Amino acid sequence: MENFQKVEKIGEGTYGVVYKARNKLTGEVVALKKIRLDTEGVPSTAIREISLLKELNHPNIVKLLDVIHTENKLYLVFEFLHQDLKKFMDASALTGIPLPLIKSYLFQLLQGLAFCHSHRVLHRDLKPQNLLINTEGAIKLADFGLARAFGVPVRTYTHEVVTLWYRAPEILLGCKYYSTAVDIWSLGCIFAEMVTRRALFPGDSEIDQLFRIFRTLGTPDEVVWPGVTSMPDYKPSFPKWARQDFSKVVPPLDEDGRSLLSQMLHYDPNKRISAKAALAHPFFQDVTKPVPHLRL
Ligand SMILES: Cc1c(-c2ccnc(/N=C3\C=CC(N4CCNCC4)=CC3)n2)sc(=O)n1C
Repeated sequence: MENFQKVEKIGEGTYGVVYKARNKLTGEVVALKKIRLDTEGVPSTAIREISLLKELNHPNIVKLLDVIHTENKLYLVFEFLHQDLKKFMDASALTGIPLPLIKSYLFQLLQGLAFCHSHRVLHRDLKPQNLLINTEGAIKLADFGLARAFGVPVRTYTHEVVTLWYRAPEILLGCKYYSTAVDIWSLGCIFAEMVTRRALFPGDSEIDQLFRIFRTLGTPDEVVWPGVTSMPDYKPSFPKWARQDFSKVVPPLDEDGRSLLSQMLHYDPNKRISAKAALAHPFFQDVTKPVPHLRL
């Protein structure tokens, strides 16, 4: 809109392009998301779906400040946070993020997710790029509720590929009515990634993604994942790999963290820990809120 001066492109929200922008009236600087319209103006369904998001406010959810549906168009105006977790991970790769700060971030996000999930909202696409951090030690969920309202192309507008690395295996095997558990999976993968400084399952197509998972956790079967063999894209011809021990997967994480993670990465989404229950895990008995060394 004319109310906003674009200061810089900071991202893509797979549907939309996101800009740092300055409110010409209120001086506030904001993240401005302009949603790519199916051109099929804006489905009215989608509008009332985004409306609900304006009320889903939490210290660990990036605050949706306004939705602007005017003339053709749909813009989302969020509070601006000064970087994503991906850049901090990148910046931290040589020394590794301190464990107490890993823990604070995991904790905080579990609080975000516990809140969302308690309102039957799923993120569905958690990744380091959709997690935003500030200088005070907050970490916040972003870029969600978008994906319910419209369906997103994989090549998107910007021609960059969609990241699969954080996809739960039920989604990959073709389930439609998957659950809050998908986000716990994605968060486990990020958790591992913060701890190791390497992505856990950096697949580059759906089957590579799924076989990377199989390789580390074992090919799923009916013993560990009752029902798995009736899922839409499950093939009896999947290679049958044996499970790694987690001690190989995320050294040198301590037994509590490792145990937490293995429950976040349970194949069966029903045996996968919830966000609420994860908060009560012994790993957070010594949880603190440290200050990050940022590079703004
Ligand atoms: C980036 C973003 C949103 C957003 C919301 C609030 N703050 C921010 N802040 C930044 C997000 C990204 C960013 N980058 C800095 C350099 N390139 C990597 C990403 C700098 C700032 N983004 S909302 C959404 O859908 N997306 C994709």
